[PDB]
Amino acid sequence: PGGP
Amino acid sequence: ANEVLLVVGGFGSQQSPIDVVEKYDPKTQEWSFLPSITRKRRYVASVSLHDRIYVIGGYDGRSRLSSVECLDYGVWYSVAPMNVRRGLAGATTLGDMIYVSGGFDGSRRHTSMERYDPNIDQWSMLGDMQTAREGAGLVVASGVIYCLGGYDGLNILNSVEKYDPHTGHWTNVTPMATKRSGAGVALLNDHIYVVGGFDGTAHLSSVEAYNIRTDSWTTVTSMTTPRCYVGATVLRGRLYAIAGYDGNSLLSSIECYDPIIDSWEVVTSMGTQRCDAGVCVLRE
Repeated sequence: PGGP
Repeated sequence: ANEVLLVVGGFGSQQSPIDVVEKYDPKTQEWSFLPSITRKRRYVASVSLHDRIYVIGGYDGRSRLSSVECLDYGVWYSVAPMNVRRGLAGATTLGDMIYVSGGFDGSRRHTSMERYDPNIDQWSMLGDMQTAREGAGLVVASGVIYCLGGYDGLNILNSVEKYDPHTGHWTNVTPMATKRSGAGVALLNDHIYVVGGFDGTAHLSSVEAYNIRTDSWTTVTSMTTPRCYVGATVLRGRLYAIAGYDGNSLLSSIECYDPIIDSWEVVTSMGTQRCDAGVCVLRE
């Protein structure tokens, strides 16, 4: 999570 | 002395895993390409061991990988695969062996850790952690392995586990102040630095450091920019934060934390833009  | 930074794979600006291998020289501030890996791999980990680069698992855009390939520091070649497909696993070296824990196989996040012996080209399963973790790095200090934060499939984690090779067991130590997944981790002057990551809501520029003697965390000066799925390594007594994702775009820069000035400086902005690449140090 929090990725591109 | 004349060590350099190596950065392999990750997620590129074409929105897919890449095979690019680069080295950065902090002294000359020059970058250079090395031979590309064979399979494009994001969510990948790298370690260096006895002038050998290892690229471990990751994800090719189709499946999570247990395969591992090696380069003598050059031509890339395949060695024995891990027992578990692992993307976003932690990886480190200890006593001529590679340890790899956690990760994500496309269905489950792992508690498991396994160990690679180059002398016999085999991976052996070891004791499971207490919490399953993707996005948690591994760091060795004084013969012991630490696994920090990550994501268990439901929550970002601030817990930290410690593996004692003499007991073969995991125990807990004082947790980080911030829940972090995708943070970079490295040991600098007997402190474990955790840089950036993702806390569930925000991409972080914050930094914490763990004093092992006192079992305590303290806040460190924040980086110049948020960085998630960022690598961290120490060279010549300085901490480097490499590439990553600032929540908006992929980054091409490396910044360097110097304890003498207690601040972060950008030392280059000219790498390939990428995140969740693998990083390690080469002794030339």
